[PDB]
Amino acid sequence: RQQVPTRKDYGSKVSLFSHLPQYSRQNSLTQFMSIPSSVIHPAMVRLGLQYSQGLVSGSNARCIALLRALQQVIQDYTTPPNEELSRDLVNKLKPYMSFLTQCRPLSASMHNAIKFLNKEITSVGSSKREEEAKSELRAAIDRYVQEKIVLAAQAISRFAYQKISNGDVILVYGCSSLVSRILQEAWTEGRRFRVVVVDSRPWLEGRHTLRSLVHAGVPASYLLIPAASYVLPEVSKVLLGAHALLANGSVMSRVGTAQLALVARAHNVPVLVCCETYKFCERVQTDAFVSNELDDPDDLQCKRGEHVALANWQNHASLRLLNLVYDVTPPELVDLVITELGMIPCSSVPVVLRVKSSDQ
Amino acid sequence: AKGSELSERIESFVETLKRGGGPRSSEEMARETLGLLRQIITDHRWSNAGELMELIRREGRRMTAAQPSETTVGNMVRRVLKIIREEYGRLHGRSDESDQQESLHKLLTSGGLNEDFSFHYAQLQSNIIEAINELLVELEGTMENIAAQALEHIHSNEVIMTIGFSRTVEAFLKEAARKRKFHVIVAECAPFCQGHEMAVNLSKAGIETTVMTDAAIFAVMSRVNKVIIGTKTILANGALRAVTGTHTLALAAKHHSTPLIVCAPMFKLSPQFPNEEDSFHKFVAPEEVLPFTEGDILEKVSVHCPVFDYVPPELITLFISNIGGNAPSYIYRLMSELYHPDDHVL
Amino acid sequence: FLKEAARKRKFHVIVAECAPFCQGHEMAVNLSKAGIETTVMTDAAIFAVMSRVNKVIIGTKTILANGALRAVTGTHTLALAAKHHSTPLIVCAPMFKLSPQFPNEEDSFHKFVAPEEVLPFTEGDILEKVSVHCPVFDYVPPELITLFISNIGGNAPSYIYRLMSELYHPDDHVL
Amino acid sequence: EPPPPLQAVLVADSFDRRFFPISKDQPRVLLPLANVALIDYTLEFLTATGVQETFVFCCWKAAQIKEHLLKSKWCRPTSLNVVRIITSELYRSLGDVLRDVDAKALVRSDFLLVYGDVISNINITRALEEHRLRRKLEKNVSVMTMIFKESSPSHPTRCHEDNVVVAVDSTTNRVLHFQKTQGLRRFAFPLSLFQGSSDGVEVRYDLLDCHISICSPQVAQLFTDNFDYTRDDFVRGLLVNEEILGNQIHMHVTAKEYGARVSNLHMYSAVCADVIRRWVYPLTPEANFTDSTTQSCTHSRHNIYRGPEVSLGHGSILEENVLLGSGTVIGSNCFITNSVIGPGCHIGDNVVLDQTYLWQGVRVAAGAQIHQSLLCDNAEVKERVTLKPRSVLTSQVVVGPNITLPEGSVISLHPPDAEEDEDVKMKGYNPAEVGAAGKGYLWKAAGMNMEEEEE
Amino acid sequence: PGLSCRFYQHKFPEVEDVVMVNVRSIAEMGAYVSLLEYNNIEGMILLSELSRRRIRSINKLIRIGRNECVVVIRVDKEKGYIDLSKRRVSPEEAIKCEDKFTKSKTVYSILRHVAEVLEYTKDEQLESLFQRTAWVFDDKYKRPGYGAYDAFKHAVS
Amino acid sequence: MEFQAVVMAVGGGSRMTDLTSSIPKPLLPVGNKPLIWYPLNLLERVGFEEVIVVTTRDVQKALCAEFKMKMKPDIVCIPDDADMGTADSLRYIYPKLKTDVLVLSCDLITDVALHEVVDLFRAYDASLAMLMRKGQDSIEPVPGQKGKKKAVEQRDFIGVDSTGKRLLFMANEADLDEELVIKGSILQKHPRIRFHTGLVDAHLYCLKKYIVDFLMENGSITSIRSELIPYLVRKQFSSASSLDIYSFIKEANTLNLAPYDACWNRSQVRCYVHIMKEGLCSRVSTLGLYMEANRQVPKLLSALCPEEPPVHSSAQIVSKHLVGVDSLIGPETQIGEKSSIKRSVIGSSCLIKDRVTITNCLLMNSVTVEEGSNIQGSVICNNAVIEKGADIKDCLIGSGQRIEAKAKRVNEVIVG
Ligand SMILES: Nc1nc2c(ncn2[C@@H]2O[C@H](COP(=O)(O)OP(=O)(O)OP(=O)(O)O)[C@@H](O)[C@H]2O)c(=O)[nH]1
Repeated sequence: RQQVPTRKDYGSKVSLFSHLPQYSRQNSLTQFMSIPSSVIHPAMVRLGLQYSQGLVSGSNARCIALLRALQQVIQDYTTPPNEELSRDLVNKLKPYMSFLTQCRPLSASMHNAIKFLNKEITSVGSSKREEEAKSELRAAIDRYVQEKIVLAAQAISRFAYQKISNGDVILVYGCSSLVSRILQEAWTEGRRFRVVVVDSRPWLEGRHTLRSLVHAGVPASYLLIPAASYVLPEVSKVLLGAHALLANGSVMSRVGTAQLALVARAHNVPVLVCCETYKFCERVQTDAFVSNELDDPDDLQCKRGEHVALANWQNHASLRLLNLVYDVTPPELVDLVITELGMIPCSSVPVVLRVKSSDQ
Repeated sequence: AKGSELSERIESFVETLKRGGGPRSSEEMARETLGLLRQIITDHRWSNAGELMELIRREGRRMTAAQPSETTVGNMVRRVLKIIREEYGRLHGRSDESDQQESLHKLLTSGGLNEDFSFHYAQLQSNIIEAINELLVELEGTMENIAAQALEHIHSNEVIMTIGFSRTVEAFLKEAARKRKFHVIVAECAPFCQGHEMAVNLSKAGIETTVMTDAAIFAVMSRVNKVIIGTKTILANGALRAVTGTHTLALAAKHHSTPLIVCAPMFKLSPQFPNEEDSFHKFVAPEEVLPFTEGDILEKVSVHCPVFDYVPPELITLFISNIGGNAPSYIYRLMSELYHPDDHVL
Repeated sequence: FLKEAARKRKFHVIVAECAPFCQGHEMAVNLSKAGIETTVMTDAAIFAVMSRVNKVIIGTKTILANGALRAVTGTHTLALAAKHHSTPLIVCAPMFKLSPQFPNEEDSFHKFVAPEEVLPFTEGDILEKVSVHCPVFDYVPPELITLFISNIGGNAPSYIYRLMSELYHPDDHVL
Repeated sequence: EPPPPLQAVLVADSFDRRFFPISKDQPRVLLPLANVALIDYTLEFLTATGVQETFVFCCWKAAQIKEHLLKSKWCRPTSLNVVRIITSELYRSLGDVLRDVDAKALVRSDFLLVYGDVISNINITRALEEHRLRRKLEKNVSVMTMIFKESSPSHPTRCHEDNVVVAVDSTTNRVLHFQKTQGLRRFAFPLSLFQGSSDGVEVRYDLLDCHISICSPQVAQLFTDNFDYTRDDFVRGLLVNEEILGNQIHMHVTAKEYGARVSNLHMYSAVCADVIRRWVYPLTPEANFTDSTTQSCTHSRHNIYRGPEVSLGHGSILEENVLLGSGTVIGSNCFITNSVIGPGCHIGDNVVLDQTYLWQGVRVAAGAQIHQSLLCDNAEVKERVTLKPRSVLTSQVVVGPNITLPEGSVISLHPPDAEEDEDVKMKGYNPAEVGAAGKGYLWKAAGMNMEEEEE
Repeated sequence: PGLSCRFYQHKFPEVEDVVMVNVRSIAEMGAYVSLLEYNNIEGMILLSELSRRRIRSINKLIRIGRNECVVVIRVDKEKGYIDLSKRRVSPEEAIKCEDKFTKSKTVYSILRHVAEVLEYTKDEQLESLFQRTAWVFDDKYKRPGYGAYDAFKHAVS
Repeated sequence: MEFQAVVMAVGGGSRMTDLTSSIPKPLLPVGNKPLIWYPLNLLERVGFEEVIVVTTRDVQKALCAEFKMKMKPDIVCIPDDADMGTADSLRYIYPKLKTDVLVLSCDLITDVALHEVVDLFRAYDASLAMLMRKGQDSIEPVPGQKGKKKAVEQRDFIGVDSTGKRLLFMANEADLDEELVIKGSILQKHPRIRFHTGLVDAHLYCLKKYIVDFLMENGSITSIRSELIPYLVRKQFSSASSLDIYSFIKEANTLNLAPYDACWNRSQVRCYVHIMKEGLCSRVSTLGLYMEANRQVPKLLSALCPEEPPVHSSAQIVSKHLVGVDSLIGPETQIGEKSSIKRSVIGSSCLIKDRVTITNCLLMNSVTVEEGSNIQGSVICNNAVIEKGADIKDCLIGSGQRIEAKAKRVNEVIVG
């Protein structure tokens, strides 16, 4: 009741990933909660419902949605008479983040936004009036969105405009708002090039990118990830988006990004990664097994012909479906990172963090 | 009778090759090609071995041009041509064979060859038919011979990665699983997700199996001990024409120095080098990759769906065939004792 | 590190004995007392078994200014074997083991203990014409190291220089 | 009681003037799509689907159709599809053809009804089995099964002329209402559809009409009974008169297989683009399904099919989706993209071809710029000539130097409306529209009302 | 039960006599098989007498559990050694052997069913039954195998 | 607060005028409990703690008359003489509304998980969320309607998307001249439209606040079910951007917070529906529906309130072995020996003599039945009395009516 019930695991997991949760999109957490939202703020409940159903996906979109929900929560916050805002607000936000984690494991951008907001709340003077503190917090969140995402995207697009050349064939993977914006603004500014969109099952997010590239008039080829080795002889540049950059330089991205980096290295093709500095993390990962997300295994079912293989796959005791979400590209497979600070080597992630931490 | 049925069967085979092929496996393709060539030898009228070889080559050219990606037909045609050459040389008084047929430094230094197939021998046809029957008998047991080597390449609690659906690899793994316990990870090999079926059958045998998309090959390769794959064709330099996504799997295995084992029978060996010919990949309709229901987006988007991938020999560790295990560096020898260099181009 | 991990996780540890001082044996006994499935082997089987090893976790005696290691002997071989299979190599070393001395030379890197550990004195006259050497430490170049885990978190070997500059002054490098 | 071998009725006449004036000198079924006649595509589809007997009904230019068919792969003794050609000058509609089919009693069991301009790789075995099962369970109730293809309404292969909306009982795939949405902005469905089925009355606008039907002989019987009946008239009459006669029409929808009808120039362009880009695999230009020596080619990267004896000038660039016929000679510094060029063509230097279809024998002089234009057999284009999108030059048509033909321009050797009104005073070729040494007449909206000019 | 009897009268075959065998095991000198027409007595298909061309492995042409038509090339009734060759068997001889084996197996099945109906329990009873019925026709027609089947076919009508 | 539950309970019963004369429609005793108890109890199990029940004087008096709930209702009364609609009642109670509204009706008996609808309101940021049940057929005889007299029953045509959630088309047969017309662009956006005709509207709309804000400035709309919902469904595809509904939407969609700088996989008004094909979902507005609800209530009452026994504690039954499991006995309700009650709901303060067989009947309060009388499939109103040996089958006897002794009236509406 007062604590949100834990989400149930869907099915059997791979033994190497048995430490990670595995949830079913159909089994939502709101089945055992009061419709007039108590315990959890209604904005947070709606956000978690959108997360668990995949309605909101992508690092930037998830971070922006979380920040808007947090603004709504702050706006409707009343300080208890025997409590201070700087502590009570931080204590109150924690169950909301736990519920959001239950709905879907938080992305790196969401974690960094949460840390920034907690730091901002803690640094509120006890003498400030409640409404002044709330207005300052909302203004801080607005500034965070404006500077860490929008202006950062514009600066990254301006920087990446230099790398794109006339006659280039740029290979992009999946859906990334930053990559799409970079390509659209490069096409608008007068550069002429082709884009090859590599997509993979089961999300097929690359189609999104494809649609955008046709609305902007950019010529675009489309193919699946296993055929990448066939198309890379034509490709002159690989441009990838990153969900996170780890402190050791590793690129945590959608599964298959490291695969594309490896095949591109085998084909002697430069690999560039576009990421905003607000998504840099102090964690380190050496593989995709230690920390990852296991999506719904049922998404791996496919409609081939009249029959459906893997239907009722849970009836086979030895059968496991592994719907990995993320993967880690080692820094040796990445040639360049484009951030709002400019073009940096993949090993400059720890210093940039430091530069962004001495201020705070 | 003879011609009216033989020509009809040839037409049916060519038309089946052109459009579809059905659920026919590589072994079935080879058996049907061998039966076709045996009936051509028996029914058609040929005086000497030269006329028979010319007729066989003429039929094989059409059979190969029907579907270039189906290399088993050409392999069987060239095998029959080599059999005819061997029988004729045996009846022509040349003592030992299969060594002077191939160009060799020792043969070049100590003489040479002056081929002539004009002579007629009445016992040539029976010898050729007997050799073809031996070839068919070997075909009937090549799969069992390959599967019998399972326990020599799998240890306890090993993680084996495979891609696509290969019946040879399935039999190999099922034979190994009788006495050993191991975990198999199957890549689905999109868009034709045959790997799913490969995972179901391996699950029915009690093997702990895991399915994953082709995007997770590199991520999971770090915890994979061995890679066992099938192939469609083995080229003259040891390279592979495998299902799509196999080159990526081979690169991922090479990154972690994971051994890559190819379980392929003898009839999949083709003497064609991967020089060019623009006939390597087989591009199926792009409906599998991008659905037709996408809409206007399809009028400006170039969708390509290659079926096969070229795997260079550097990424292959071992070839397991009905004759045992070989390195990719020895494949050339298996060329020379199976096909004649003059029969490389039909 | 391993005992803390083993409280919530199940994993299999393979310990090389690190001859001649077979301290690894003790390392295997303690890990066995914690319920961790552990296996002992000689240093000759490092490359043979590396093919089935997912991760490498080692300690060190010193971390040099360029991220290199002065570890126990046989660690360079282990690092090479891990690099062959692209197995990650993690060094769990605290902050005070960082030394601002570069591995230029100085002929004071290895520590040569008595050759009694390698070849026993009871060998006899064979010892009067045989040169026995028993180095204790091995130099591991930074290219074979994946991650440094210290009390301040995880770092790449390429960031070690920064940890130098905020810990030691360049004028104090040579005492 | 095994059913007899599957038979097909192929209608080689469109019975309309949707390809005027190109059809004045060439039947529609003989128009080359990717250098292969449309009737060859239809016959290949019929043979692949398992049709053993084919009745080809030709009315307009039946002599040319017979001459082409006799040399085809399907008129050989080795063919498993026996082609029988029936010709008559008294054919004015598909109703006449089906009435003659009934009069001759050609078909004893379910057969295939297709036109001679249908490009498809659909395997009809599943739909045929469903049709036979339906007719077995309910005797003589379901009389026809139409084949549809899932598609988005915005696909280029869906012209407004042939767009249809179908109200369907999804439980049994039974067609309850069939309508054509040409020129409409609000589709009306009678309430009588919602009488028996209270759950599934799916209104579908995502169905592309493949113009393939599985018809029982009752279809021919009803065409004989209702002598005023095209297929759409039959469908509408059957759906309206379900009370008097308990006949039904069902449908089968395919998602993984391609099927379309070349009924106008826009559909021709869309289907040719789909064929070049392997959407109708295995009916690809290199497959040589016609088994002709002059229609073989090699398929390189970017869907570029090159025939034998093709000479490419230095600096020429073939971007993508380009098919080159055998014997084509292309000059230097050319740019050809998304174009189909027939055998024997001659292209000058610095020529730009974009989404254009040149048939056999077309000669293009240096410096031309052609976009989305069709150049029929032996057409010629002089220097400094620009063809704006949707420009058609029919057979033996020459366009003089230094012209820019506007969009929608059609030039034919036939007078524009002289014989059209006459259905004698030789009118000179106006150089103001066809240029010096230009042979042809500008064909205005008199025949452009159903030409390559639409959304 | 496990009642069995030789298809013919003589207990052992003769040289140059095509027989049906079932491959049972693989050895060094050759393949150990059982003679189906002679109450499953052991024989050896020699590795040398396996193919006219050079052969590297016996498993190339021999599969355990597959019937074969082989010509006897050496019989030693004392030691019990029967040597069989697959190279010397012509396709026509193989067809004749297959037909003869089919007829003999039909006759054997008929006699075994008769014995089972009569509740025979020992192989001696089956041997006596074969002596009375089948081998009498066999040595009356002077054609082993063929004679018994032809005489049985002459019955019914 | 996420929601403010509102129960629309002025009182209808246009098809139940026979019963809506002794007591108001919300107070009809469904399963020995007032009808309006069933919606409110739902809001109790969901987690609500405040309702705005728009009723009349009598219903407000009944609500304060030891009604059983834990939440605090806010009963609002309206001028009974004044003619108004549900939209008019929302217009009236607008000052009390501050958050999104959850409009119910005092006739909905259901066991549906409310979240099934509310999630459609949450995840999709829907302007409107609806609840419907699959069409069902009544095979049991209505007690009073026997000579056919079946009305035309103008059906509602509901066209939903392929997913079965989005609402694309909503029309009434009365407004259609034998022709269902679709706008065309609707089919361009949604090529496949599933059409249903028998769907039952449960009146469980979840409306956003700007809908009420737009209702403020527009007085033409008077009913929610018949005018507001179809208007919203039509305006869903009526392009975009008196003042129109689109002007009142001043909040950015949660699914399109940042149109640029982010990817989310014009359409501001979005109506969604939840069609529940299984389980109980009934709207008591006809005699047949009322009787069926009374029949099927006992399982729902056992599930929802296991503490309350099917037979009241203060019930005097001489023959405590002739009452069925589904039969319900209210307080008092003296039942004599050799009297058998089978699948019948018995009210309160009822006088039952010996040798009485009550089969599939509904007995209200103050119902008296004498010796030898048999009732089968009949409804008895309040204060009605039955004489000696009267046989009643499929009859509706009104409030206080007297039936003659041994008068076998069958399928006759005995209303005074
Ligand atoms: N608050 C309020 N409730 C009403 C009003 N009129 C009817 N109701 C009740 O609210 C419910 C919903 O309204 P409708 O479904 O449109 O009822 P109706 O239009 O009167 O038609 P019927 O249900 O057949 O009486 C009805 O079942 C009535 O019981 C009203 O004017 N104000």
